[PDB]
Amino acid sequence: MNLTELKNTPVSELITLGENMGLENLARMRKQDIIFAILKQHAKSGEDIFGDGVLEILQDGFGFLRSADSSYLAGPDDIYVSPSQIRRFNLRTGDTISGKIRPPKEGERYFALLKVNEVNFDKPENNKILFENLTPLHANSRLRMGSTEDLTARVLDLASPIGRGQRGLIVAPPKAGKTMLLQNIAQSIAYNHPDCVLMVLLIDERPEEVTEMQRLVKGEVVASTFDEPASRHVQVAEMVIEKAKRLVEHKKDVIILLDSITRLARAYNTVVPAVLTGGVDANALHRPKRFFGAARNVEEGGSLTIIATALIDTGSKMDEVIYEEFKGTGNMELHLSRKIAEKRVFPAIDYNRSGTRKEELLTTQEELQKMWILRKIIHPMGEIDAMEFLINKLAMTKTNDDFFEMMK
Amino acid sequence: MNLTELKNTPVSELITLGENMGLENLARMRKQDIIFAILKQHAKSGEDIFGDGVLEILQDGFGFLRSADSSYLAGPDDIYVSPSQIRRFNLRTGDTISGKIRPPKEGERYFALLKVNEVNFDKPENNKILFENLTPLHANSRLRMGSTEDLTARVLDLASPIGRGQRGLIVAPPKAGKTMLLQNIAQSIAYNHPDCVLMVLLIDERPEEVTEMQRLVKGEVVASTFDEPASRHVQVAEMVIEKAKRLVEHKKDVIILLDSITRLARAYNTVVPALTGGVDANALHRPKRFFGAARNVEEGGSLTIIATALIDTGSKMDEVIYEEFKGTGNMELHLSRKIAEKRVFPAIDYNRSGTRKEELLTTQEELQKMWILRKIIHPMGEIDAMEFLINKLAMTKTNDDFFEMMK
Repeated sequence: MNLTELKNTPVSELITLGENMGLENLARMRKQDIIFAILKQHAKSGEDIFGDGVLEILQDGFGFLRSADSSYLAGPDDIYVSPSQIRRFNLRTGDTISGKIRPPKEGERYFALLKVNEVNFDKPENNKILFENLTPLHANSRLRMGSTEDLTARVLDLASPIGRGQRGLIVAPPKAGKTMLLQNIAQSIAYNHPDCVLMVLLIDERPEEVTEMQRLVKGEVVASTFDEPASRHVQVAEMVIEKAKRLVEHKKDVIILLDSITRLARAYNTVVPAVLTGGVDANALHRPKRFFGAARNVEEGGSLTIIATALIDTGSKMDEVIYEEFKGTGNMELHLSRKIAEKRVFPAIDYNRSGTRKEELLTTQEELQKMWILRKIIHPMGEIDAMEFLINKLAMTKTNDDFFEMMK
Repeated sequence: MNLTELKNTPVSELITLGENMGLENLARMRKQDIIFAILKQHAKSGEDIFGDGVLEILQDGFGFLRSADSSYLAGPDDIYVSPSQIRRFNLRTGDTISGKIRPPKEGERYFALLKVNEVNFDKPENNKILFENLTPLHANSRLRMGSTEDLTARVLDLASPIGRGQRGLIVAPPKAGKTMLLQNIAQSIAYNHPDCVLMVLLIDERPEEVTEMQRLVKGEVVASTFDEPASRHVQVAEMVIEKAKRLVEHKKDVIILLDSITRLARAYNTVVPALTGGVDANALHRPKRFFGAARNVEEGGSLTIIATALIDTGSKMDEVIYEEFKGTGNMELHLSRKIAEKRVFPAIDYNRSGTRKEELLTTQEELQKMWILRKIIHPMGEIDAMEFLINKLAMTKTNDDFFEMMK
């Protein structure tokens, strides 16, 4: 029928749909093979089968539209794209392609891209590269964040203002509420900034954790699991980052929530051809540094913002090295405290250690001053005292109300 | 059309430019690829293709004139330079070369240097190497630094004078406005010292930070970013210093502002054939070489370098690196997080800054005047001392302060 919509339907529903086309039980096949079976069998109707996907040009010259719902895991129901088709449109990997598709003829292995309708959500023949846009100081247009969840959005909004195009780093030790923190931001963004394109990208995740994130986030959730090869971790991050740059080349504001730059860097360490610094090849740290390095606010419009957690206190040398190597790359950083989290104060933020560069570019003169006053007062305070002090006081109400009335 | 004018034009403009020449749309290719296309299609006529670049001579004997607007990153529209050209003119890497360029003959990859017009800004057949020029202190001939921004420059000017030839170290903890300082310093060099060649070298930087600087400096701003490799950090750096020597080699005053000598040092540490805290003794050699180059050249010209040394990064190596540079310098500016945390902006902790042979950079009148100031702040603590200096400077400018304030 319509490719994307099929892959978005529960397996069971697909099997019944499959049986009901006289296709003998294939309940024991992978969702994907089923989808393929259902396409090939529903090739009694020219002009119907639509297809969409993100393009990965393989070096032979041809590519594949791959789908975001399998976290771009190459599969039988990917859609071949011809080298000519790539040259006629100036296609480039990362490109989001829609159109019509056609069953393989005698001798092929894949449905093929028959007609290009949309490229990047724009006219297939209508755009200059990420690599050449002037990178202003990620900070003109803020992204602000009566419940308790809002407590995080709110503590966060005082410690570490994020702006369209920030390169943020959440430094988190284990069991320090980093996921909730991430989800809180994903929620904050969906609800406050629908205009921004949201992608959450999960690197070496526990499978169940994926389905959870997958269910809360309004936006693209691509993940790979500790199940899968480093290659596969690398595949996922590469495809995402590229789609990302295409969207930006169109003046869109994309946002990537990267869970675990550090795990990504672990991947590149084992996929990159072998100078050691504590386990990690220096040469490896390149591609990651690239990935984060892309975050930027574009002068001609659009924004690529990236927030990535960096794991710490895991008692692994390499995790520690990777952190040190990113120290300074970012322009917003938010520290989580094991201490605060051992004690159960939840937004677990180290206000004294977090903050962003060029805040003045992301706040009003009124806001900063107010922030600066709050800061004067939290400096001497201890990690834990500092969070509690800020919550009990935020507990009064909202954010402006907080201060305006606190001044008595 | 004109290579370098071609390099200094905005992509969109180059796009509309190439499209006119009936070039089928290129927006999707790299600034340098677009430039090459535009150059290729401009294959007719023949005497209207001029090139310039800094020369990099690879060991195989040949070289490329590489472009400063790319921070000398090997790319397509690099110009090929032949051994025979290298040898007929006794060219050396660093050498800034101008002339006509010809497209690639079929089988070739690059436009080629057709005719050498100018070398290092001089007649191609017109200099003793930097490495054998007498190296005075440079205490001689000073580089001095109405509105509130001069407060920085004027504090700098009393705390730690800089001379044509200084080998200054700026010691900077994080968030102590070490960048503003640099930008201040550069602005002060452009307005006051237009005659001196200004080179701003950014080592391991954030892209956005690069484009800021590139937009304030009046001079050459060469930068590698953190997405590039150690090799590239090293490259940019080594290409910069050489271009500086060849220019001192012609009696010019050159000032390099080096943001993080310490990053440069990280670069060398990974790139160098393989410890004291993660850092191999052997690596620092070149960094020191680079820093070591600063000098007032007796036979004319001078190479001055001011570099930041990052500190309090909680990184062992950053720490050992600063260690290894102590005493290599002849001016230092210390920045203090304290003064910073309290929103004072100059940062400089007076009592720990200073330059050597001040007497050579300062008339006897002024020297004494500074000694008194010094006697007075000495007991004061950091914060105090800056705040004291900023109120008392805020009343006026340079000389016109001391006079009256004394009675």
